[PDB]
Amino acid sequence: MTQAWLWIGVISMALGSVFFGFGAHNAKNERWQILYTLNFFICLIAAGLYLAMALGLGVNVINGRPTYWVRFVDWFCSTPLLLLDLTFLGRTSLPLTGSLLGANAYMLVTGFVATVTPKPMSYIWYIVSCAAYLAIVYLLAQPYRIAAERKHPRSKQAFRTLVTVHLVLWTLYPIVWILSPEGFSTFTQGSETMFYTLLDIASKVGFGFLSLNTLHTLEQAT
Amino acid sequence: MTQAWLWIGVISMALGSVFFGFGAHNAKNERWQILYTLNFFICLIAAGLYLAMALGLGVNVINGRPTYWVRFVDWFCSTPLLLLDLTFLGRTSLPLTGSLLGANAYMLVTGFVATVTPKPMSYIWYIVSCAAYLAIVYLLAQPYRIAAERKHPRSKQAFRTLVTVHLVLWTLYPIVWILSPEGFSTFTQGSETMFYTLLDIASKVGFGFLSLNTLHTLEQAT
Amino acid sequence: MTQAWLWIGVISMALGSVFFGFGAHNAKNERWQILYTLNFFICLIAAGLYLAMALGLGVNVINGRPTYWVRFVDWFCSTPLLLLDLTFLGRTSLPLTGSLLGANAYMLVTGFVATVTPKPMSYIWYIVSCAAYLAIVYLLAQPYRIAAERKHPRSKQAFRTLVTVHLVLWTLYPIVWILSPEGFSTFTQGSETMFYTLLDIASKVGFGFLSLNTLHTLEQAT
Ligand SMILES: *C/C=C(C)/C=C/C=C(C)/C=C/C1=C(C)CCCC1(C)C
Ligand SMILES: *C/C=C(C)/C=C/C=C(C)/C=C/C1=C(C)CCCC1(C)C
Ligand SMILES: *C/C=C(C)/C=C/C=C(C)/C=C/C1=C(C)CCCC1(C)C
Ligand SMILES: CCCCCCCCO[C@@H]1O[C@H](CO)[C@@H](O)[C@H](O)[C@H]1O
Ligand SMILES: CCCCCCCCO[C@@H]1O[C@H](CO)[C@@H](O)[C@H](O)[C@H]1O
Ligand SMILES: CCCCCCCCO[C@@H]1O[C@H](CO)[C@@H](O)[C@H](O)[C@H]1O
Repeated sequence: MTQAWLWIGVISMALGSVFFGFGAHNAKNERWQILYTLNFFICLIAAGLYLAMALGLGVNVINGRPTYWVRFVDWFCSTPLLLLDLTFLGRTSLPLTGSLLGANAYMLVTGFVATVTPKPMSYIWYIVSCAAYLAIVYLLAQPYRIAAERKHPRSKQAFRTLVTVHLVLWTLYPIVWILSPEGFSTFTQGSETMFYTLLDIASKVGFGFLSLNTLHTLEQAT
Repeated sequence: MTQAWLWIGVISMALGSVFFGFGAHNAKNERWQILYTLNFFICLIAAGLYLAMALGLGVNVINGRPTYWVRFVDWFCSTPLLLLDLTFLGRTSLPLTGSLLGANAYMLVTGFVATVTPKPMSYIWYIVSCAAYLAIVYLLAQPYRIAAERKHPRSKQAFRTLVTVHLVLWTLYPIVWILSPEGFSTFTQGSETMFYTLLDIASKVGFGFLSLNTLHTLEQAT
Repeated sequence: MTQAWLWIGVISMALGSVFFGFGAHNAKNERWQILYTLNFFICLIAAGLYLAMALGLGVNVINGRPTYWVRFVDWFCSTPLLLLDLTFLGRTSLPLTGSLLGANAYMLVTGFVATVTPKPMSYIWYIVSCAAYLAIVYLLAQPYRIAAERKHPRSKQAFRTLVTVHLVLWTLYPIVWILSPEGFSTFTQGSETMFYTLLDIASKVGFGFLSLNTLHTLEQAT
């Protein structure tokens, strides 16, 4: 169960890395090159991480439960790249882009603290990390989306789709966590491993696909 | 004593974060947005750090003394943001800005090594970190200030005030350290906790105030 | 043996830091300032690292062998600066520069995992890190060199020399590793310490010299 989905994550993220790799090598202009290059490293960072977890690295029993703490070094490096996708397609302001990366790092560090601390101390840091996530939710739903649509007037549904898909996918991460043994213990590690694996595929490979087709939409409108 | 000042640091840095938060949301132009956004994350990074120390996280007895090593992850992330304040208002050269951030990181890493090593080994790394600090002192007192005044001819006292306040506040940090149990043991942890707390408020909330009024001075001169 | 070469590395990297330090202070224009500043921090990062290893810090027996794991925090911070040298002289595209730094960090993290893991698990992460290095080899031998020569038409041998010297020097690092106790145990720690020390001098002090004379060549061609 756990080992199966770890290897599935390796192969899918590897397969993803090859796809974005060749797109970067055969890139149209520089904007396509940047977009293929970002998504490539998002998947390669994920592919090596799942390689480490599949080989039993980065997992240690904490509070009496096998915990893959190394997932947080994946996300700390890959999730800012995923947000750069949004700000790159959107041509976002420097202070608003910095706020998204800063808020993301805050959410992940405090999430790590919640992950490695026992109950009920972890519940405090869970609320701190969710509050940081709800801040990103506002930043993407209001100032980021509004600024991006004004800069891309005849392609507004694209940025509405971008924000929504990112929001619905990322919202499941704190739901899996609080339902995992980290919270109410509704399911065990095997189900937790499959959830994160398929989420990661959706939010990296899947969202990588959505960003490429978004650049196409913004460019076919010119 | 120690717990009181830890919570005071939480509340003040939280109160600071709200102030810079609303200024960023209601920002004048982009330069005010960047300045409010920087100082917001400086305080939010500090607010979560004091939240962790107040909850007993990030403190471990080393060399026979309770040591808040996690203070160094605060400073490593927040102090470069404080220096960006100076370089942003100053419109500093890229190589001089990089030198300030590079020298700052050097000072903090070697300071961490001095913090977590026993005497007299720590004294070596203290001298290494102070030497890096004296390098920043030169960079801010001579090339940074000179370049900034030339770019802002009718607002030279502002940059003189900026450099001086930053220098006098940051100079107290190595003084508290060497007087703390890390050095001559002139005072205990409770006094050490109050010093760093009020220093952090001065150098983050206080210096955040000074940077906003500096941008106002530079802009009212146009 | 080990202690002698550690102190030699301290003094040489210190002597290097002074040379690039004064060149930065007396810099011609900003491009010379950036180049002197980069190489200065490359050597200063190396000088403090060798200071820590010479003082016995950052070395711990793993898998039954004294391992200087702290070498990897040197390289993780200094090697991207060395690659910036190449991209700065070359005026490289943003996506190609990001790919070089991303691939470099990948190689070093997975190399660290190979360093701190036992055999034969380490052999997997060695192959993963070498594959990342061979990717950088392609990036520097084909797209980086081609793009740089087009931007500098009458100075093509300079970029051929830059890429070659970087490639031949960096290729020896995985050779020393696999021949060290980390691999076939062909030599002991003393010889391993001398190799890395003289490699670091070549790839930081030596390559710093080559980059300055390269900027001179590119500029005397104008
Ligand atoms: C590719 C990996 C991705 C997109 C990871 C995203 C992770 C999150 C959105 C984390 C969410 C969490 C919270 C907001 C609550 C605390 C627990 C976390 C860290 C799972
Ligand atoms: C908001 C936090 C700030 C502004 C922290 C500043 C910290 C320093 C200036 C550190 C100074 C130190 C030395 C220069 C000597 C070694 C001990 C240190 C790290 C306290
Ligand atoms: C100044 C330090 C430098 C230039 C270090 C360079 C290090 C490498 C090129 C590392 C190479 C390695 C491999 C590619 C295989 C795995 C073992 C390593 C990390 C030594
Ligand atoms: C993860 C390491 C990078 C952190 C700093 C990112 C700086 C981003 O900078 C911003 O990027 C946007 C597109 O990404 C552009 O639209 C903005 O003009 C630019 O200012
Ligand atoms: C902490 C992560 C950021 C590190 C890299 C900072 C790069 C700064 O870059 C510099 O910024 C200055 C203002 O800040 C500008 O005046 C300069 O033109 C710009 O080159
Ligand atoms: C190690 C911290 C910095 C990582 C981000 C580096 C961003 C580099 O950015 C690139 O730099 C090149 C020269 O270096 C320039 O030729 C490119 O125009 C520029 O886009």
